[PDB]
Amino acid sequence: PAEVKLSPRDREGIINPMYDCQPAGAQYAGIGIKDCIPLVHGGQGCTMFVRLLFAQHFKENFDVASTSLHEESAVFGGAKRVEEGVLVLARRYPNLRVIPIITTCSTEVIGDDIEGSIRVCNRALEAEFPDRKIYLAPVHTPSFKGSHVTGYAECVKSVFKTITDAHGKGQPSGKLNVFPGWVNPGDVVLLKRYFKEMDVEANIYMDTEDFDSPMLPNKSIETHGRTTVEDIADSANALATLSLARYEGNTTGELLQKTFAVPNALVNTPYGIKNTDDMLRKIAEVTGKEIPESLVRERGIALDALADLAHMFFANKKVAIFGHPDLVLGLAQFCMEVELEPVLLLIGDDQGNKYKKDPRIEELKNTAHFDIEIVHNADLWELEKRINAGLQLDLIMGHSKGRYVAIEANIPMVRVGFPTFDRAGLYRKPSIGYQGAMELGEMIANAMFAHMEYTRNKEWILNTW
Amino acid sequence: AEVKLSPRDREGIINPMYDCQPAGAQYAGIGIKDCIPLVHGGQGCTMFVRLLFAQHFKENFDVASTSLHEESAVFGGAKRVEEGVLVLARRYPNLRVIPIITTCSTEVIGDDIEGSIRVCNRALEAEFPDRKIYLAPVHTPSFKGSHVTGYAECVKSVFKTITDAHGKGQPSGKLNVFPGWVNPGDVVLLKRYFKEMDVEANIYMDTEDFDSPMLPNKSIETHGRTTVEDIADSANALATLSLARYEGNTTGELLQKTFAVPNALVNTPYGIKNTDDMLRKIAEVTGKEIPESLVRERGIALDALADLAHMFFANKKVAIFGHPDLVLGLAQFCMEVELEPVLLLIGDDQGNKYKKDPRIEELKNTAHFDIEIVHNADLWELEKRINAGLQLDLIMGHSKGRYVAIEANIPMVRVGFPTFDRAGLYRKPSIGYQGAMELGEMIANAMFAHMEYTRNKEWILNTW
Amino acid sequence: PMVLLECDKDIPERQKHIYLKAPNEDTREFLPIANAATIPGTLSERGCAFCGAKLVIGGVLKDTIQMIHGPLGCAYDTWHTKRYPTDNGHFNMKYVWSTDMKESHVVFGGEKRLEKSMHEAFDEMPDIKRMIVYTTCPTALIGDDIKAVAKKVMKDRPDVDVFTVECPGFSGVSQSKGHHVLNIGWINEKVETMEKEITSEYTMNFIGDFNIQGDTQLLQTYWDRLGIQVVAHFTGNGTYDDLRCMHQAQLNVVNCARSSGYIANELKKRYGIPRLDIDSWGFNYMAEGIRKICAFFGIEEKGEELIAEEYAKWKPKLDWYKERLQGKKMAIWTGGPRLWHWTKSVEDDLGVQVVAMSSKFGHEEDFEKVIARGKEGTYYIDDGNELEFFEIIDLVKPDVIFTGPRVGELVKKLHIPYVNGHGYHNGPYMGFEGFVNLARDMYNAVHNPLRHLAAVDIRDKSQTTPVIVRGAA
Ligand code: CLF
Ligand code: CLF
Ligand SMILES: [Mg+2]
Ligand SMILES: [Mg+2]
Repeated sequence: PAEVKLSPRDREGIINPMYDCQPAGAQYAGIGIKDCIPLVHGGQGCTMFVRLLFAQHFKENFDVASTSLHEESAVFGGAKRVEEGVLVLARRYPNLRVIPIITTCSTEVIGDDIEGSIRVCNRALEAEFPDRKIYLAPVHTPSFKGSHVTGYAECVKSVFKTITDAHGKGQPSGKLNVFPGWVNPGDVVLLKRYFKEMDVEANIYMDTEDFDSPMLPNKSIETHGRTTVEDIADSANALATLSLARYEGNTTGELLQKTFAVPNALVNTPYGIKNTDDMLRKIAEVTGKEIPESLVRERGIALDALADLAHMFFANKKVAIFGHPDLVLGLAQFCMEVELEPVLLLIGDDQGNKYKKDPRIEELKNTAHFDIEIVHNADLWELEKRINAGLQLDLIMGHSKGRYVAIEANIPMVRVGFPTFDRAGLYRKPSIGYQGAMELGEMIANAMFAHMEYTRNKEWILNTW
Repeated sequence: AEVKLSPRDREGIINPMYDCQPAGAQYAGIGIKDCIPLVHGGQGCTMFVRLLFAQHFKENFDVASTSLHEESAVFGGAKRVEEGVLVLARRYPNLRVIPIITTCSTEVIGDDIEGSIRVCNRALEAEFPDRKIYLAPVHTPSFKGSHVTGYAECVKSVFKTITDAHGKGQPSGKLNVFPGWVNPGDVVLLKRYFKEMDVEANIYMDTEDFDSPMLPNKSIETHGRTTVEDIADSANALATLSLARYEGNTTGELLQKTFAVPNALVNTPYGIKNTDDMLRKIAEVTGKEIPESLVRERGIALDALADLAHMFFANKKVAIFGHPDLVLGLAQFCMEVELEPVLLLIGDDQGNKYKKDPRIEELKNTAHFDIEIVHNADLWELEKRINAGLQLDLIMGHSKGRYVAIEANIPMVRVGFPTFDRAGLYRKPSIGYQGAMELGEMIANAMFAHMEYTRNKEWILNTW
Repeated sequence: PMVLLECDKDIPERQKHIYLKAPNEDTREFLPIANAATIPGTLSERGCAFCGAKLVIGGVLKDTIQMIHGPLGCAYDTWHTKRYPTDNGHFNMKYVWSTDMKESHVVFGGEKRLEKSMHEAFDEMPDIKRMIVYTTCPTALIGDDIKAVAKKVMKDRPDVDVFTVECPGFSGVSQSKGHHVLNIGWINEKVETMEKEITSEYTMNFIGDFNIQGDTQLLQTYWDRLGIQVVAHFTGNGTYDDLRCMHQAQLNVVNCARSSGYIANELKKRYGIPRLDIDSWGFNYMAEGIRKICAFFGIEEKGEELIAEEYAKWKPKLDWYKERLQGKKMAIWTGGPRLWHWTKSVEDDLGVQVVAMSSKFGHEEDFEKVIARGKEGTYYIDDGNELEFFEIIDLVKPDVIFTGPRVGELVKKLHIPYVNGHGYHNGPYMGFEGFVNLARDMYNAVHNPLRHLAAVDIRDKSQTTPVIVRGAA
């Protein structure tokens, strides 16, 4: 019988890392907050390289500051660099409200007391700016543990703890909290539409829609996170939390349940049809609202489109998928709905104890008719080496830092997850939901079609399908 | 420095760009609710066109044949029309509209379509007293024009038929909109624009539901949404907005002559300026302001195109083929993003009209590179010019040109009709601001994949 | 005078870093402070010392494992970000290596973790025999002895050669310190450890060129035409072993005197090899450079044949661009040297006015050079930050900004176009052809319909949408 096997990378070192380090993910969490400038306590590269990474994915600038740790502070302590950095930010950015103070390998190794610096800064800020409130959140993100996925989740949780500690529980809002995880602006646009069509009030944490900002006649800069202090504080007042990503915000939903008795509902990340269906069923359950006819229609249009592709072009084609764990596991399920065979799943960090318990692994074990290898703690050399050793793949799905693997092996690749810098506009295209499943399926087919043309592999067949 | 119009220099065609008139008339008709066109001619004239629509849309559309056979070629085919109408009416109880589309055969033999319509009207009134079926005569000989002209003729004839029957009533306050031959995605964009600008409008024909769901209840919803009532109400509109000179403007003029509904023909809204000017015309005729939401969509489109234009597009040479409104509009879009459309191919015998198109002058006054516009073109014209040394970086056209691009190793973006060799393109807008953005990003993504397959500076796709 | 910008009222120390050149001043009284500590919290453009070693210099090499001893982020962050092709399939851009430091290694030491990672890298790619190992913030802090580990690996693997760099990010103040440590370690440890065959009467090293979009390969067409053997390129399209041979050259030609002046200085001191500084950007600059190289070697006529052919090929296109770019205003916000390589070359060859310049990490030497060559009324900024860029834009109103892509994407919102002053748009930009490439991208950036369209508010009844007529050389 077919076997779904979990295995670790068998090397100590990394070649071609799948993810960045924790502080990068904490920066990504923070840039989704309005009137927020994260402050990365460590050497300058820890900031500047991540600002470049976000420019690669989004083709936009995001504001993140460094504490500029130098030799003196590496030897004698960096608290004064934190403290000066906070004050320089507040003095030069009058509308600044939130500063996640993100540690790095350096400042974790030397043991700077971030909570003590925050007390110093709160004192200093209260004296200098008696009419402002600036929220300083301690974010402990040593890069020698976890990855950007864990750092994202840690920063969301710390910021929510900080803001809700200050505000507490108050008037019930009647809204859902929604933690979609690390998704694109197009994913956020699709979720907002779903809630609007279902007549469900919701805050999406973080609201990154406006990362795709206009070039306007008045030259105004609108490239900002839309989640406010007020939105975050109101999370204590929600009817329920819908957590879409076990590794990308569910721990914040759990904290709000523990602290404020907001019930948390973790569902499978909504990649593919069944996972979207079950997300909408959970929203209906928690809210008492009906699923609208408009979503039945969108679902039906997606199924119509995928039916043009599945047995003709996808059946029995083997796929490798890499990316964030919620995305890898969700896309594996989507692939099987359209008769693709996801034979190799690669997840890129040290969280294997958690992944072994993910219920979607069992869901795959109970459905797959082909062997699946799930490599955890994987790097992208694990994919390249397996292709070199003879693994036959028809498709790769992953982010752009794997591009050379696909190019050299002459395998079509669909760009998913983060970062997708080597194609245009993908941050605007949904991947989740019904429309997203349709868009993903058509991206797969179109990549295969172009490959058939370039390789002259039955290219004449693209006429009467 | 020179924009030159020239005809194809061969009498024959190799690799035709367009189908014949009746195919275009069929396309017009399938956008009407409770309509089954009846194509009066041999069986291939129907079945091949139903297949063409299945290629583009991946859907069935209902069109019937009169099944002209040998006896009718000797004695005339009127009885095949008359039978075909009754057999439709008897077997499709909800049928309301039958455009009766002629073909080369039935134009050559001179069947009297209007005489057959009088017979069928009498028969139908006697047999179905509580039913009204509108029979529209559509004269579409294939030995002139093309599916473009046939589209325009059918729209006009259906509108004449239905408005003749109902005449002028109470003012509707709505616009009439003739977008021309566009995709369901283009219709979805236009509906959003009118909704955001608080402008009531009928879009003729409304083909949104051609992209129909596969539903739990097994219902078939693959239909045109434009009704008899919607067409009849065109007489009562505030104004007509015609987006396509060759694809429905002549119906806008007919409604202006017959019912004093003022027609406004504008450049087809490919690219930013043409979209801007369309919206200004809507504002002028309705008195409604252009909403902030469209300033923002425009700005998002410009932001995206600005990531592409000087880095990847500037000085790249483009050939474009397709319907004349699409070719001329895409040439203007290309120049906005620094592409150089050096070869425009338009596929039919309407050169005496194209020579007067104001967009030619807009190109002659703008371009800094020679442009050759070949009218009465086939797709061999493109292939032969490439074989003779024309250097192109991009082709934009429909899927029947695919082998030209494949063999020449030139990236190609699929636009216009039919686009059967890629998935989902009928759902993606090409017009408007979002459409300009989507077109530009298809261009870039086609270039990017080409760079990877050909190992042409493929390392550069990192920090653009 | 020196300038206190409004956005710097609460960090008034920045006045000593910003000079506005005015008539009759003795510029010796107005030299910006440079290469001093960064102010925390400013959104300085600076990067780290590790970046200067691995990303900028060592990582250019085509045949060398780049083993980053640290947690995974420093590796991730230096991969898919540079444009330095090679003639072996771009090995340097396809791969990055990390020791994947974990907490246990912080507590108990990372030397065995490095040693294992090095053996794995050599085992996974048996045809690669050269490696540079870099420290990062935490491996520096815990005192791992990477030289000792490298020596043990070399003993156990006689096929390999390893170089080590101690370059944590907090060293120095910027990328600059990584340049220094790498240069000095390379000449102390690896120069004079190999020789190559000398195949010309005329030999040189080309020092301080990193093959951005093929710059080095373009310049090599000149050296091949002139019959000059390049012993080593430091480090564009280079090999580890070529760099071991640098002591053999007769001449060191320097372009990037900031990153690579150190090794030229030490090669002159130790081996007597003269240092010749040139500008390998700029059309008339390139000619001067070739004439100096040829005068040194006594091959003046060969140099004049090359120059005459290159002018005949490229000068008419360059002059077409000058006609359309004359009087345009440019800003240069890059590392430092391109400010002094470009301010007077774009002025001389394209008629372009550089109105504002910012250096991430330049030294006072770099400011001496740029202010010598630059214009009056121009701003000269050491260690510029984001709010300063906005205020400078208001002051000088540039038509184009040469800067990195993220800042380009920021100033786009202000309808100001950019050219990538680091990785180029459509390069190479060095040499005669390269300056035409640079001019073409500048031209297409500013003469761009999208800028004009973005300015139009379609709600304004008084406004129309314009059409802009462009050109091509
Ligand atoms: S200033 Fe430079 S890039 Fe920064 S750590 Fe230091 S050498 Fe490196 Fe590394 S793993 Fe991530 S990115 Fe940092 S927190 Fe550490
Ligand atoms: S039954 Fe067969 S396909 Fe029909 S015409 Fe006759 S041989 Fe030909 Fe031709 S041009 Fe068009 S498709 Fe017709 S109307 Fe004439
Ligand atoms: Mg369908
Ligand atoms: Mg943008």
